[PDB]
Amino acid sequence: RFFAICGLQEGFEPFAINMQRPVTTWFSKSLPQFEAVPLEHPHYEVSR
Amino acid sequence: ISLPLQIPTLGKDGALVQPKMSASFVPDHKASMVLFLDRVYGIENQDFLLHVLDVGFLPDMRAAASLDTATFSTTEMALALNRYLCLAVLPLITKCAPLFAGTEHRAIMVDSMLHTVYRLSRGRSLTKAQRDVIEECLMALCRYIRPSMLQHLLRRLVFDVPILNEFAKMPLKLLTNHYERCWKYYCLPTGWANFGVTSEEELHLTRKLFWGIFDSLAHKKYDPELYRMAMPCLCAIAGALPPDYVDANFDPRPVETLNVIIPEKLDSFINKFAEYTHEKWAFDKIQNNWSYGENIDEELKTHPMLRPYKTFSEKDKEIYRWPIKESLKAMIAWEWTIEKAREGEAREGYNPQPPDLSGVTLSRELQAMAEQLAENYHNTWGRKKKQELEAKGGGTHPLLVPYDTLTAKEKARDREKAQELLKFLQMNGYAVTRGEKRFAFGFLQQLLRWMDISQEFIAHLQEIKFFAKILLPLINQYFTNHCLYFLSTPAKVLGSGGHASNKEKEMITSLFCKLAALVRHRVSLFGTDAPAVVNCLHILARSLDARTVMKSGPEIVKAGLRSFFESASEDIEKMVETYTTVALLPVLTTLFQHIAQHQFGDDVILDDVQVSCYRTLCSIYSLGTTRNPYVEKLRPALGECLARLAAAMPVAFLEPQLNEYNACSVYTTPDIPVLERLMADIGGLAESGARYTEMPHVIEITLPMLCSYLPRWWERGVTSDHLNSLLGNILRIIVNNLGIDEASWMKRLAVFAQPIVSRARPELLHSHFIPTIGRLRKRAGKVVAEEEQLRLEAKAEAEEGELLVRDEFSVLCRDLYALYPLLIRYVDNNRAHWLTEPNPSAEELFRMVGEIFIYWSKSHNFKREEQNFVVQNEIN
Repeated sequence: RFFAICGLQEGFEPFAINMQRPVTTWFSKSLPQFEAVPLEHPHYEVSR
Repeated sequence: ISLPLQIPTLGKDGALVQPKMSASFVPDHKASMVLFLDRVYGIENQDFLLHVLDVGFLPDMRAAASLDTATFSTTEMALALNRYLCLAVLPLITKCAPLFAGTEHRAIMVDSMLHTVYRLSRGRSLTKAQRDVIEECLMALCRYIRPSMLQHLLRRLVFDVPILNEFAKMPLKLLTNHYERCWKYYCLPTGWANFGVTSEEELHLTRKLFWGIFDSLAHKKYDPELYRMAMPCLCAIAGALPPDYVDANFDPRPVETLNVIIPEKLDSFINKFAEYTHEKWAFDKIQNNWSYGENIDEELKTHPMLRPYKTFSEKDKEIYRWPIKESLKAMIAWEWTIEKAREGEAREGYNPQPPDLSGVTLSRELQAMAEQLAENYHNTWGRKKKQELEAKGGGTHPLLVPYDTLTAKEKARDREKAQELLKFLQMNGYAVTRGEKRFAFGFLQQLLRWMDISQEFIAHLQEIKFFAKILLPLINQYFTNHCLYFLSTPAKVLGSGGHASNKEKEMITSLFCKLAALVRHRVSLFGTDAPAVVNCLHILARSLDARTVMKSGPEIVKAGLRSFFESASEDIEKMVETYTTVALLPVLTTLFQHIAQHQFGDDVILDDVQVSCYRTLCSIYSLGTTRNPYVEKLRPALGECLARLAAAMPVAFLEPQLNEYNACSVYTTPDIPVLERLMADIGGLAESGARYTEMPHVIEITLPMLCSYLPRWWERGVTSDHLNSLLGNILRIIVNNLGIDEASWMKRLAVFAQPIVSRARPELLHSHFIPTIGRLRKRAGKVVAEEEQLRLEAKAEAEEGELLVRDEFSVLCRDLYALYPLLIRYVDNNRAHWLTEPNPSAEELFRMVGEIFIYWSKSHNFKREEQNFVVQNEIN
C-alpha cells in the first residue's frame, strides 16, 4: 500500500520478490522439553 | 610499602616519646618505591588497586589523621607524613579515580577512605598547596562513586556545612557538583538507570540541609564571595528535590522515668512478657544447639540460664523485668494509655515453645509508637554511653549520633525490641494509644512572606541585597524546572507524575500578581537589577493555571488578576496618547501566548476582562494614520502583541453580525472595519501596489492579526477560501518587493504566515509559486552571468567589481530565505498526490530548484554570503 509512496525511488526491493512459493515461517513454541546441559552454562556445571 | 612506622606517643608520665629521625625508617624511603611502582608497573586493575589501598596507604592516612592532634601537630614525623602523602600517594589515587565504578562489593572499605581524606582536609598545620591537593583528590573521588555510597559523608556534611565558617568554601562546591549530576536519582519515581532510587533518609537529609543553609544565610551580613559560593548550591539542592515530598552535636535527652509509677494491675503483664522474652531467648539458643550447664561457654554451647523461667528467683527475673518496666515507664511518662480490653489471646530437657509474634499485625499508629519507643532506647543507651565515656575518659562511638540519622537496618535492633512489646501487649488484649506539609507549600509561603517584607522595604524608600541576589535566581531556576508539575491536572497529567493542589495554584497566581504590582512604574529604581526581575515574570507567566483558579477560587486572587488587566489597559491607553516598552509589552505578549496555546481563552477572558481586551484592541489599532519615528521603531512589538491577543480572544470581534450566536459574549451574560472590507482592501492593494513604504501599517500590524485570527475561527465554522486568498495575497506582496534593499520586515512576515500554508489548495501551485520561482531563477542567472563576465578579465581592477557582486548575492540570499521556508511546508503536504498522479508543474518546479541548486554549488561567494547571512540573522 505504501511502497510507491516511500521506498520505490530510493532503490529498495520487496523481500519476497521473484519467489515461486510463500516464505516459510518459524514460531516460538511454549512446551517444555528435556535438553542437554550446555558445556558453557553460566551457572551450572556437570562433572563425570 | 606495607611495612609499619613508629609514630610519636605520650608516656602519660612525662614528655612524649619521639623517634630518632636519623636512625630509623622514614616515609621518604617509601616515596621512591611509590614513584617506581607508578612509573614502571602502573595500575590497571580494580582488584589490584583495592588490594594496594587495603594494605598500603590506608594505615598511613589513618596515622596522619590521628597525629593531627594539637600536641602532635608540629612534630617532625607529622610533617614528614604530610609531605609523603601530598607528594606521592594522593596524586596517584587521583589519577586512578575512574577505576572506582562498580565497587559495590567493598563498600565498608570505601567509606573508611572517604572519611579519612575528609579529615585530612581539615588539618591545622598544612600549607595551602597541600590543602589544595587534598581538596582536589576528594573532589575527583566523589565524581565516580555510586550515589548510594555517599550517605555517611552526606551525614557528616549536614552537620558541618550550615555554620558557614571560613572552612566551608570547599564543601559547598562538592554538594553543588553532586546534586547537579545525580538529580534523576532523587527526583524521578523510577530513579536513575542501573542506580536505583533514593531512600527516605537521604531525602530527609537533603531537606534538612536545604532549610539549614537557607536559615543560616538569611541572617548573615553581606559578603560577595559567600553569596557567589552559596547561590548555586541552593539552586542545585532545590532542583534535586521532588516538589510533593512529605517528610515522615548529639545531646540525647530520653524521657525522665525515675519518678514514674507503673500501676500494680500491669504486674501480671510484666511477668508474662518477662517469661515470653526468656522463652524467646532460650528457644533461639536451644535451636542453635545450646544446652544447660553450670558455666557460660561459647565453644561447648552451654549457659546456666537455659532452664524454665519458673526456676528463677524474683531477683533473677529482674534480668527480664527491669528492661520491660523501663519501656512501660517511658510509655506512661508520654501519657500513652495501656488498658486491657479483650481476653489475653524436640531437644533433651528444657524445650520452650514461645508464641510466634510474626502473625501479630501492628497498625500504622502502633508502628509509629514502636519507632518512638525505639528512639527512646537509642537516647537512653546514648546518654548512658556519653556519660560513661566522659567519666572513664574514653574515645567515641558510631552510635552516638541522633536516631533520625540512622538507616532502617541500623535502627532494626531497637525497632524490633519496641515492636515485640506492642505485639505482646496487643496479643494479650491490651489497647495501647498515644492519647499541606509539602515542600512547595512551605517554599511558596516563605516566598510570599519575603515578598510582602520587600514591598514594605520598597515603600520605605541589607534585606534588599539578599532579595535581589538570592530570591530571583532561585525562583527562576525552580519554576523553569518544575512548570509541568504546576500545569498538570487530575483529569489530564502532563509530567512524570503528581499534580499541584488548588492552594498552590492560588499561591503562585497571588505571587505573580504581587510581583507585577510591585514592579510597576519603578523599573529605574531597581537599577541593574531591572532586567532579571522581568525575566522572572516571564517564567511565572508561563506557569499560571488560570482555568482552575478562575473556575473556583477565593475572590482576592480574582480581584487581583482583574486589577492587573485593568491597570495594563489603562497604562496602554495613557501611552498611546519609557516603562511600557520595556516591561509591560513582553510580559503581556507571553501571557497571551500561553493562554492561547493552552486554550484557556473560553474560561478566563470573561466579563470586565473582555472590556479591558476591547480597550486594548481599540487603543492598539488607533495608531492608524499617525506617522512618527517613534511609531516606526515601536511597530513590531505592537504587531506581535496584537497578533497574540487576536489569537487569545474568545469573541469574533471582526464579524459583529453573528454576535447573537456566541455563548461567551458579554452581551449574552466599534471602529475597526469589518472582515469583508479588510479582505477587499488587501486584494485591491496587492495589485498596483508594490511598495513597502506608503503602506507600513497594513504590513506590520494588520497582516499578522489576520493570519492569527483566521485559523482559530476556521475550526468552528469563514472557510478555506479566505485562507487561500490571504496566502495568495501575501505571496504577491512578498514578490512585489524583490528589488528593495532594506527589507528586514520580510524575515518576520514569513514567520507569521506559516500556519496558514497547511490549508492551501492545489491550484495555488500553478498560479503563484511558479512565477515567483521563475523570477528568482532569472535574477540568479543574470547575477551569475555578470559575475562570470567580471571574473573573466582577472585583472587588477577585479577588486572594484567583486564587492559589486558581493552585495548582490547577499540580497538574493535574503529573498529566497523568505520564500523557501514557506514553500518547503507546502510540498510535504502534497508530494504524495504528485507521486500517485504525475503532474507537469511539479517537474517544472523541480527543474527550477535544480537550476538554483547547481548555481549555488558552482560559486564559492554564494556559500560565503549564505554563511554570513545565517550567522548574522541568527536564523534556525
